Amino acid sequence: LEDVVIDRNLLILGRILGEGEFGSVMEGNLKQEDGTSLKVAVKTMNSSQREIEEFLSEAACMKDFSHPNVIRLLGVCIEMSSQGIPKPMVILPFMKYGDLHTYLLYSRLETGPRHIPLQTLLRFMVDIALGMEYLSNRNFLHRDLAARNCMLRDDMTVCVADFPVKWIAIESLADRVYTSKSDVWAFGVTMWEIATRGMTPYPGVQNHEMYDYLLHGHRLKQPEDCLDELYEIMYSCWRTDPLDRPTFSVLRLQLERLLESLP
Ligand SMILES: CCCCNc1ncc(C(=O)NC2CCN(CCCF)CC2)c(N[C@H]2CC[C@H](O)CC2)n1
Repeated sequence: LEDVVIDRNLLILGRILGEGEFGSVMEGNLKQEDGTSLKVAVKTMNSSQREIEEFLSEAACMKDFSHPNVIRLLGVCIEMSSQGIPKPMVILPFMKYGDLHTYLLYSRLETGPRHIPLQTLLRFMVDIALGMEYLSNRNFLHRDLAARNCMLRDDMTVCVADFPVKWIAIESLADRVYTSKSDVWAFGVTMWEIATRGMTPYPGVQNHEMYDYLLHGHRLKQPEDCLDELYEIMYSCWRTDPLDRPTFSVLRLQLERLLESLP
């Protein structure tokens, strides 16, 4: 696990981009092998070796993945400054359009991007499935899929990243069992988020009420002018039993099929 480490001296920090988990997300430049520097994103933190490990364990696993619709890892870095304290860093690639959730809301404004049509909205769904199909076929659970954690690439392509009660599958709220079908649930609500153009899920119902809300058979409503075929797709990701839920490998094609049927 030494191919992924990059010397700190090859990196400079910039402005704070957002606030992520137990750390800060800032901008910076990374000197590459070929001279050129690159705009990147860095996740900075300590709780003994218990927050260091859980932070550098996503990195050690996420690292050797390859997919266009899954965010890639450019390197991890270790600061060790001032008081005799090591602090770690995760070089992530820069996205000049932020995450999909925020970009969805901006579309609603004049200064924001244009009214996003269905094909573009449906396209984003195809991208997330592709990446979620990838991590599925190689036995990785995301455990936190949401348009908040789906950045937008400059080619208007979506990628999955940042490895929330309204997004937990019903069985995972109880049996503490997160599986690849618990992801299928989350991808269904993320499909709702996108169709609404940024609405907080389950309006009216509150976070604690959610378990009883699901155990009685209440799922998300069909949004305004969301197609029938599209809602029955995201509804199918929600069936009470995990094994009756379709998979990422099937969701993608039905989505890819639906997009073609439009002008
Ligand atoms: C954390 C996993 C991905 C990290 N890569 C990454 N790249 C880019 C950004 C980013 O903010 N780009 C902004 C700057 C460009 N836009 C302004 C245009 C006009 F100036 C707005 C968005 C980013 N912000 C994270 C920060 C943590 C948050 O929780 C998710 C998003 N993160």
